[PDB]
Amino acid sequence: ETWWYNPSIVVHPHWREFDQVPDAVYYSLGIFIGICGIIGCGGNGIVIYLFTKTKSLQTPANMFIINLAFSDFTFSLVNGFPLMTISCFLKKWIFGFAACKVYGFIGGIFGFMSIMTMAMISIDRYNVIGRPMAASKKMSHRRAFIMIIFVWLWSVLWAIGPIFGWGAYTLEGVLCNCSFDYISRDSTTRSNILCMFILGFFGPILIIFFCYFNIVMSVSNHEKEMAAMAKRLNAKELRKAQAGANAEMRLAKISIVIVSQFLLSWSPYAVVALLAQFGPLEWVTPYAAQLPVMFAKASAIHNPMIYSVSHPKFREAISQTFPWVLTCCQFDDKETEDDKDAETEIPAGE
Ligand SMILES: *C/C=C(C)/C=C/C=C(C)/C=C/C1=C(C)CCCC1(C)C
Ligand SMILES: CCCCCCCCO[C@@H]1O[C@H](CO)[C@@H](O)[C@H](O)[C@H]1O
Repeated sequence: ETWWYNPSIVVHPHWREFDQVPDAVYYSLGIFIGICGIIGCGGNGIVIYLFTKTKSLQTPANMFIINLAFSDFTFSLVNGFPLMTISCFLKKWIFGFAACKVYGFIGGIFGFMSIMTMAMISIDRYNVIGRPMAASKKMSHRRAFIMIIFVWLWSVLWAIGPIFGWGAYTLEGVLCNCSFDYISRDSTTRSNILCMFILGFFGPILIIFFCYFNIVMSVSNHEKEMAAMAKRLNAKELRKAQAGANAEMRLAKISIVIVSQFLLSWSPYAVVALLAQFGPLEWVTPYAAQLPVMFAKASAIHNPMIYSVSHPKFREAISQTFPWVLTCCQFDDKETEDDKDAETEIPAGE
């Protein structure tokens, strides 16, 4: 009678008026997300393993990185295999409503968690690079720990709504994965959506911009400052300080790329969702929603690869532990030089 009926979840009428996408599409979708499961869990596992165990990567701020990897690891695990991948190969989410809720809720909770964690990372960047060298402040375990606690509370807060009726996680697109209902336009649903977008998304974004734009509108504040202290009878020991700023700067740059990655990955889907809740629902087709959600889902598998091609200490560790990964990205000692000088302290003028 129908090719979309789910005896465990009521499919919104909107996704029911369409025809059922070809088998090949379901199979590809399954294989696709499954491979995000592998790369995602694999790569984030590696960052969690190496960062918690390498001596070099032992500073408080790195906790954010670990927190981000835990976030992306779980996203990739829960959102790929087996909940979605298996659903695809059968062309039906066979894991019932509760699974669906857990799935959608986990997806939202860690998507909110990866940007907010990046926000905390953008803050650390601002304290070490965004403020004047004289006031430069490094991350402390105390601060860091409190910050991630905020991250977790925050993330759960803006994602748990649909768990209590203030919105809802249900099926979308080809009905083989779960998400938050962006179709239904009632007061309740719409407020939760507005909350998700503004508190969950725009929020950490402001923190990010305010921190990076603050690091940019300080490159010169630092440019001058570097000189004033430079000619300040500061011996060749000035090089040390310089290397440190380079080293930190590089990390700050990294931060921005992963943030860019996040935004480029989610914004599309975000947009398609808003059209469905505020614009021509007739646009949000099976593929209009599906394809942009896959692009979003894979977001949680990028940071680890970004780190492996631009994070020196991390790249060092990999060469020393799972060095096979660094094949096409060969390691070398020169990549760690700026970190060497930045810490090779000088004994009383030396
Ligand atoms: C298949 C994965 C799903 C359905 C993910 C659910 C994710 C959320 C509810 C994410 C919320 C958002 C962000 C983390 C940033 C971009 C904009 C939002 C509000 C859609
Ligand atoms: C890419 C995400 C950026 C996270 C920034 C990681 C912050 C680590 O920055 C680290 O600070 C240490 C000071 O205790 C320095 O010794 C390290 O060289 C520097 O890489």
